Amino acid sequence: RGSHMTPKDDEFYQQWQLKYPKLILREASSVSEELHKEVQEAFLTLHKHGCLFRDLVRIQGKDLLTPVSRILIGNPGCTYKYLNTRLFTVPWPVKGSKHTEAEIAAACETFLKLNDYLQIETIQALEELAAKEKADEVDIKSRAAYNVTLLNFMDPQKMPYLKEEPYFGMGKMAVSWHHDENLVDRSAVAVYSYSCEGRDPDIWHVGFKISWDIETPGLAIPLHQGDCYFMLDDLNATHQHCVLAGSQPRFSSTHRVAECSTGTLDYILQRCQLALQNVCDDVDNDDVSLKSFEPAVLKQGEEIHNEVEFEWLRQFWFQGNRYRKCTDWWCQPMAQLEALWKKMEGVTNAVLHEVKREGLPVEQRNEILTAILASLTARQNLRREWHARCQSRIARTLPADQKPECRPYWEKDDASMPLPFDLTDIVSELRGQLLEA
Ligand SMILES: O=C(O)CNC(=O)C(=O)O
Ligand code: NI
Repeated sequence: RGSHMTPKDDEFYQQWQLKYPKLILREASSVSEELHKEVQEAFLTLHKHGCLFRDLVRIQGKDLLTPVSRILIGNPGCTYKYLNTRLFTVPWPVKGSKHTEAEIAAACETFLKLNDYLQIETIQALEELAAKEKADEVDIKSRAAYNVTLLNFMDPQKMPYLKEEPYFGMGKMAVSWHHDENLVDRSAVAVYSYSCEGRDPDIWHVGFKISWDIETPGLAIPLHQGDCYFMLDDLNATHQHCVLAGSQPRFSSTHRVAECSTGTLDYILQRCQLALQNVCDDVDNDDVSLKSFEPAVLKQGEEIHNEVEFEWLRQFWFQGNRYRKCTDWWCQPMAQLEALWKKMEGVTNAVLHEVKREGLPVEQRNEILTAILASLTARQNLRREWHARCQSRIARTLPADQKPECRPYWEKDDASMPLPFDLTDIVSELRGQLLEA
């Protein structure tokens, strides 16, 4: 009989200490009045401005719209990827940084100082966690250094299509069992929970279970207005969590140390520069000339081409143009990444021209093909996929406000583009060439 425990159970606290000690609870009374007020107003102000969107994610080969509406706020340039969906931050006024609106801007600043507070609290609890055990400081710091927060909202009246928690009888899930993805290893998660206005169905909870385990009773922690909780250290790997919906509207701010080593603007721009190092860059025009046809440089060039195409452009435009409502931060850089990408289409075309010329001895030609074939095939496949993902029956359900675009995309007739969008014919011919005997 799979069951769960709440504070009403005799064994709840002992079971908390024994099998969920890296979960920590900070009651609303630990956070100042003024911060509570400011943070709640910020939630209401972002909601009023319609800044929260259910995400069209992908899970086990299926297109699925998250019951919760969400918004990512964090360090300018930074991204958070989950369920094959890359969220772009609406930026908060971090040091040394004209893109958002008055009220919206104010709300970001507010979640910034909320971030400062939780980070200090996270550091305290981690120091205490280390002090308990055995009965570096830089590790701690880095594992409390929240660079983003994913805000969640749900009005169970307006979103009643909630699944039943299937293992412990926790009732309705606002967010189903999961691990938070794309997180720096052993990094903490801090959560401020704002409700309006077995377990009490009417009240929001966060649920926890041990991974692989539905025999250990799950824990259901009641959240009220301003209660925060923290997942410390490896809790997020060793356990799964969910959100059990109550009956009133509720928000949360989930601060994370996103693992953005390949997930920031500066990083992708640097990779684009790396790739274009192989092109004569005296002038910006269509006659792309390449400096080298060394297998490794061409492989890299085509790989980066794929990276900016599908991890940045197609992602951004698939959700888009939707965070344009809250900010114009990404307009210019996404245009730039597209200009850099269009050049890479020029580069690919120049590689194809080089393989397709008379003088090239068969041996070097085959070198080139082998270096670029994996990338071009991944290009065709990821293009089919994204194009389908933009045209699914549920993408088309979304308002024009959030209509997914399949950009960049062009027809055959389009003279402005050197290569067709569909590479089936090209990839087929390269395969045949490599098979030539
Ligand atoms: O909203 C909460 O309390 C918990 N949030 C999540 O688990 C999440 O969005 O990943
Ligand atoms: Ni989560």
